[PDB]
Amino acid sequence: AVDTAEQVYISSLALLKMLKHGRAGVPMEVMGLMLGEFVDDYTVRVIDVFAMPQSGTGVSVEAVDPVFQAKMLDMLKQTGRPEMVVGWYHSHPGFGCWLSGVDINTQQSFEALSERAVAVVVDPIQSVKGKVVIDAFRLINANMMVLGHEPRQTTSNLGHLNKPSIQALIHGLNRHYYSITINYRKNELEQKMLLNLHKKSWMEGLTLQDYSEHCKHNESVVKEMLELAKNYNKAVEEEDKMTPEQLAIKNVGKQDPKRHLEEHVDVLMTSNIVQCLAAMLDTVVFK
Amino acid sequence: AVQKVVVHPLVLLSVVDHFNRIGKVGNQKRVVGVLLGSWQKKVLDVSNSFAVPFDEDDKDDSVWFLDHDYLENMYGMFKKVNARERIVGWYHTGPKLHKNDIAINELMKRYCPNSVLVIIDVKPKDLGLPTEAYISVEEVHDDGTPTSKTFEHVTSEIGAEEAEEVGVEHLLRDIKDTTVGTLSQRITNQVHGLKGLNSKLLDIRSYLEKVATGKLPINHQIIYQLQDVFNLLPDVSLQEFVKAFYLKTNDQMVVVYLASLIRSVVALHNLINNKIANRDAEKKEGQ
Amino acid sequence: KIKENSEKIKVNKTLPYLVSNVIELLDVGKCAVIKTSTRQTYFLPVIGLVDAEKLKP
Amino acid sequence: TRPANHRQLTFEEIAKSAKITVNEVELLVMKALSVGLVKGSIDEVDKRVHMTWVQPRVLDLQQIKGMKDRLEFWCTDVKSMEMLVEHQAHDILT
Amino acid sequence: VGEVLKQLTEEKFIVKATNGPRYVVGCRRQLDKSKLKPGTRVALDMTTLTIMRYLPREVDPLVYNMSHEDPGNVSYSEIGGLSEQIRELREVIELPLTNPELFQRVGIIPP
Amino acid sequence: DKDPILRRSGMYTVAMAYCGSGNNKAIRRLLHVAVSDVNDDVRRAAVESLGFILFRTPEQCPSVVSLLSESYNPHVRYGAAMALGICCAGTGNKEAINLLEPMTNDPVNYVRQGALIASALIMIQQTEITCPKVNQFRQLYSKVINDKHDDVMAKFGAILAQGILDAGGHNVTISLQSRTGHTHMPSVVGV
Amino acid sequence: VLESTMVCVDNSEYMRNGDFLPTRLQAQQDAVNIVCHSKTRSNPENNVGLITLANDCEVLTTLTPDTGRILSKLHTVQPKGKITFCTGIRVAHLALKHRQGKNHKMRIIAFVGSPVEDNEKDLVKLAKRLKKEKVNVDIINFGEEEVNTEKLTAFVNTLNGKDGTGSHLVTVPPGPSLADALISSPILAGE
Amino acid sequence: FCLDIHNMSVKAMRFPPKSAEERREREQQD
Amino acid sequence: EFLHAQEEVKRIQSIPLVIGQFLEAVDQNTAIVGSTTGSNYYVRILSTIDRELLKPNASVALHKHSNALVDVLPPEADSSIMMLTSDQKPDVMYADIGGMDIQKQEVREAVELPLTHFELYKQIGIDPPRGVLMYGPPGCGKTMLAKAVAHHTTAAFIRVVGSEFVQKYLGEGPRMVRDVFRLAKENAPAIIFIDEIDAIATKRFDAQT
Amino acid sequence: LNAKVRLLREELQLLQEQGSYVGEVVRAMDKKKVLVKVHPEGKFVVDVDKN
Amino acid sequence: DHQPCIIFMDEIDAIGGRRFSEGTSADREIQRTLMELLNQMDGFDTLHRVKMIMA
Ligand SMILES: Nc1ncnc2c1ncn2[C@@H]1O[C@H](COP(=O)(O)OP(=O)(O)OP(=O)(O)O)[C@@H](O)[C@H]1O
Ligand SMILES: [Mg+2]
Repeated sequence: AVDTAEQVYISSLALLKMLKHGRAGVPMEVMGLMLGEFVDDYTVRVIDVFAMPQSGTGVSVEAVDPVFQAKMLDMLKQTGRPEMVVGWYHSHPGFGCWLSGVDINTQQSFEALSERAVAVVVDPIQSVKGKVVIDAFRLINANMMVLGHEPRQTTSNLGHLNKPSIQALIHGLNRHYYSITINYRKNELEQKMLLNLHKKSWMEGLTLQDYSEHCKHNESVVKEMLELAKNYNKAVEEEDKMTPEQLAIKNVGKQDPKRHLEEHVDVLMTSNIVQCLAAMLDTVVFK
Repeated sequence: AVQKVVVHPLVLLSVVDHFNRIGKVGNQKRVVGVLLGSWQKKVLDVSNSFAVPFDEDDKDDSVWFLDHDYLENMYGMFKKVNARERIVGWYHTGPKLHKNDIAINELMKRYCPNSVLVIIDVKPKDLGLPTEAYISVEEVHDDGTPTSKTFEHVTSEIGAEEAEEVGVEHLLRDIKDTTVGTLSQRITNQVHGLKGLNSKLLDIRSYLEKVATGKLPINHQIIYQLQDVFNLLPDVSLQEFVKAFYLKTNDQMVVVYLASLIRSVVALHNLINNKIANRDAEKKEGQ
Repeated sequence: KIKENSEKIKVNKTLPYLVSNVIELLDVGKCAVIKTSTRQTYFLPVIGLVDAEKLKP
Repeated sequence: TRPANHRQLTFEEIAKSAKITVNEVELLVMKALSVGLVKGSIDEVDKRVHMTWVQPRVLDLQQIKGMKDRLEFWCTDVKSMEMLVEHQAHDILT
Repeated sequence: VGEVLKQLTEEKFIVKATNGPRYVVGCRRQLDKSKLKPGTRVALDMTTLTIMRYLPREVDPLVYNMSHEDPGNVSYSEIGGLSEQIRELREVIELPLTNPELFQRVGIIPP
Repeated sequence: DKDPILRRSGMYTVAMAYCGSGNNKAIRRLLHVAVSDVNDDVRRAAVESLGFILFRTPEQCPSVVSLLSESYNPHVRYGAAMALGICCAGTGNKEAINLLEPMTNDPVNYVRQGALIASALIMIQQTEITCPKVNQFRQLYSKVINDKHDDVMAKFGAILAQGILDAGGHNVTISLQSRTGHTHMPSVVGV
Repeated sequence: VLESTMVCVDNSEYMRNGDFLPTRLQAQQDAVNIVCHSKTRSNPENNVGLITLANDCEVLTTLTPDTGRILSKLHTVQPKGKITFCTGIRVAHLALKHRQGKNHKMRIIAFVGSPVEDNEKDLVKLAKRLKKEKVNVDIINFGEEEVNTEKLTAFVNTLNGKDGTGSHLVTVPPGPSLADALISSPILAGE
Repeated sequence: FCLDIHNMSVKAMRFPPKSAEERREREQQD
Repeated sequence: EFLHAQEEVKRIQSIPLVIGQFLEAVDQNTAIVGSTTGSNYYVRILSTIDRELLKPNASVALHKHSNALVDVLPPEADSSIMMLTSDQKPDVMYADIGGMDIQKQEVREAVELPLTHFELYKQIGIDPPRGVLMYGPPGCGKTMLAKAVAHHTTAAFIRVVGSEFVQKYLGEGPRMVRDVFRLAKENAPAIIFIDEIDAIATKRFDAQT
Repeated sequence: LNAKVRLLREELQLLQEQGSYVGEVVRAMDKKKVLVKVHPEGKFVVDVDKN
Repeated sequence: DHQPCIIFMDEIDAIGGRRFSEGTSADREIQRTLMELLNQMDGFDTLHRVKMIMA
């Protein structure tokens, strides 16, 4: 029987492709095929993925196009990947990470051809920079769940994924389908380019800010600092005077002179120190 | 012409992935693929790419096979998937340009009237971006030599969609350091800029060594550019630039001093509040 | 597959219906702007199982 | 030929060089600026032609070598301040 | 179906459903954000409430039938003593909408 | 090494090599890995390795394990619980028991499992008078077992905890070092 | 038999010659028509591509089972420049290597009726490379029955070695359209 | 001197030393 | 990990969420918010929210499902939009009006002068009024003077009809009044103009209808 | 610092809880029940919490 | 929207009746309707190429 230790290893390219398809087709439950290989009985690499046409309305899965799938597979084999289809992925823009009736039917269709086929659900809307909402699934058998069986084998203690969400539990988790743990492959080579993202050229590194604009910015910021200094004097005065509401209900809806003054000093000091250092380094290097 | 080009993490990952695919399949030392993107105003955003079967020799500099039939099949299919991603150019994972690049650019131009090549050096680098963008342009030489097609550089940088940024941030969740501070990050940018300037100067110095010794013929355009740069180098001991530099340095140090004083007063206020809370808690415990 | 198409259509068309109106009939291919007795206005990209040219506002 | 620092030309020097008179060197310099071969300004009170740029000129092998030495000096300065900044900010520097 | 109220961040729109609630919703890509300005009818998705398409201004079924009622085929020959009244009504209705520059020349805005 | 499993192997190798020695270099390495390394499994393995290294001086472990238990990572908390259990196995350490008592009823199934198992390992072959928490933990185990609120892994922890408490007909104790002071390699391997 | 073949067609300035009715261009079009029809009538999984040998040494249509595309592309051809044929064969071999069907037997058929000004040493070197990489070639020559026929025979023999029968040559003197000879040639006879 | 004052104040700030029923209630209500 | 946790808790600000109004604050981390659905709830508020933006009646973003205060929106959410002075501005003028100089001067001193001379008002001791009511028989120039003021004024202008505040959806109309006044406050200097105020300002009210 | 971070991570979890209605008490019953008018429609009798 | 237009209201006194200073809630609602109508005809926004007939 299947084990409660199966792990779907989604590659960086696969994850990026699912997220791009997600925040390209919204709210349509856009869909694609996950290409990889069942290396063993407990692991499923998903090396790549590729989208499907998404013809017309796509609020529901669209009965994977066999001709498009075949031509994708043949050309990928021609230009690289000789890998079979290990599953299908689709998007749930803000719903969560559950499966609908159509999703369950499509995953039955996938299992019929390959018993190990996985169903990945991404949530491009709920994903944030550092945690991508995504979940792998396979369906529980009505036959076994009526004939008193757990359709997962608990050899390991790897069934602590996230205390599955109430959304999934009410949408049919642990009854008609189960969640498969997901990990990722780190190569330290793609990560170099992902780090090269946000990188600035040495032009920007050494450029000096327009001096007139810098002076105007300093003048303005010091003006707001002056006003916030007046307000800070006012606030510190009537702060110890009374603290029944000072704890939480004396700053809501009203400006905080101390906080804004801290922000202004931080920003202006950063700007001035950076520009001074840039000017000095420039005066020497470009001599 | 395209002055600015923005490559995406998906494109970089797919290029690395295609290079790995070809390396596993055989041994070519270079891989070429097609590059799809948009045409934001005078800015080429290359959003996706797909590998095409490309091969070449190492001696003739003219024996190379590129499958434009496969190219157009895959492009039409990616158009069916997503429509806005049109052919915008091609990429080849060479450490440096090649002789064939002009001919391959013509082959691409048969598809995209304004094709931009992007050399995506899969080999990790340290002091520069991984993408070098070029655009073919006729060079009308002033010395009467026949006009020939040549590659012209266009400013290339890495940018991400919202979902691409989310995915790459998730991938780099544990590598990228975010608890650095704006000032520390800007100082790091300054030192990186100095390193990049040193690298460019070293490249120019090596070229001058080669030319002086005799390996390279005199390139009059390059010499014109070099002497223009050396003449553009400023003088920082004019007794007027020095006065201006001191005046602006003091005009910035006054603001830095004001901000430091404000920060000191705020810190003293925080210390007073902390000690007041400490005494209150201790007295209440003693009560 | 007339039999199975009609089977699926009947499964979707099983009672009870919600009675609404056809307040507007737009052209985009014809679409509806129905308003339903729950006091809810829904735009239908596809009118449905009734002929488009038989519905009036 | 004059360096990048003492590139101030006097009317007498230009007149001697070009076999013209100080009353025509002024028009000659304005003509040069107009045609765009040089960039700069003229101070006729002191009769000095301040210059800041000349049309790029072909260079010989010795001139290329001298430019290479200047580039080496520039590179050494750049490396020196790279090292200085890195060492001084090593703690904060990421 | 709702109406857009304002655009926030190129992907957030404050839209109020005709039923009355107000939300901030997304927008599917090929909508030409310039086409949907404050006050335009839109079709939000029934689940994610994200905008799907901008729609023309609604015409109530009442106003539609109001416009489309058949006034028989009554002719002016079927009205008797009303001749002065007929020409005053026509003065107000027809002529200003067919030759609107005579009244401009005389310097009035027709009744 | 790249592989997180290889890094966990390094942690366990440090544990085995320096078991009982209390070598400050090994403690530094293990604790730094438990803090700063990017994989939760290896963080937990590092904390357990520290527990292995500190059993000759069971009075020292409570401090570090407390700092790591009233803590951030669920895996770090669990590793601290197992470190306490391994360290104090057969000692009935009151401080370790007090540290583990809050850990029980933690918002994590495996954290509760580990806390219960470590608690039973510590009270192995113990009685009320020696440590006045055995009855509390026994009734806790019984309630967890005959409850439906608790997660399946918490139930597993409770069953294992009862088994440990009454291990060997309640006529056996778990000591990593023999009664003569020699590290008991079978016991180290078993744990 | 699974066959992946490409037809290299020389389209030099000489292919406005009228020794074959009506002109060598139309004769070549008929020849490619009949050879591609034979390829189609063979195992349909067989696929055919087109290369043009000129100053550009270009590839018109890559491997494709369909034939109308190849016919239209070859119709949209004019004679210009000289032939290289060394590039030609090398690019053809690269196309062979980069074919979707690896099981397909590699095949190049070259209509090269023209003066081949390539040194016999490099001819034989390329022949040896092709044979050792297991690609058979069936060269077709017409027009110059003396200038290059010796070189082509030597090239085919060098490919042959001792038993490499896959390499073949067929030289046809001027006459009617280049149809009867190609039909009654050993190449299509063995199909 | 001002930066020194800020650092000294921040260093000087003394921090004095410092539910499951809700956990169960949440799990049951869900 | 603190930075990572902040970025993670950003997850609750997902796009499909319902708008509401922040009525009152109970604790530092809880507040009462009236959801636009009609009801109001006492719910927790996201920690990473600037409490300075939680002004009274401020529009906020409530989680679609949990209905917690997830974000605070710019004070420009409103159903009654300003006039696009480019085209919606009327073509009437004080020259086109003629006569009624007393009414023109009164409306000036009430609405126009204090919008550019409030400093002078405060310095001489007057308290500027808000509301002028322009009452009088029908056809005497109330709406025409309003149009002229809109045309000439260099301040924001929000026109509305008292009959437009009555909506089927209960709570809409008080929401609309709040929206118009918030828009005027954030576009100050502004002039609000309610035509036919007696459509909502009637004195006889029959609760139970 | 650890308490702060843990507070944030549990905040993300406990902000998905249903928001609580607000109702005005009109009359207090016996046996720990209170008649409350819940805004804007509905008049219930609710058991008081044991706090 | 359909700029050259006429609006015929038959028996206008159904809506355009005098406004009561002591009317019922129904009367006040109908008066709100009347005042909306008055503003639409000759309110702030001018009417162009739209004519009214009332019988
Ligand atoms: N003082 C005036 N000078 C010139 N035209 C005027 C004057 N007063 C009214 N009018 C004309 O009357 C019409 C303007 O009426 P307006 O809408 O201002 O009336 P009102 O006093 O607000 O009354 P009501 O509320 O009954 O509509 C226009 O035709 C305008 O030309
Ligand atoms: Mg009026």
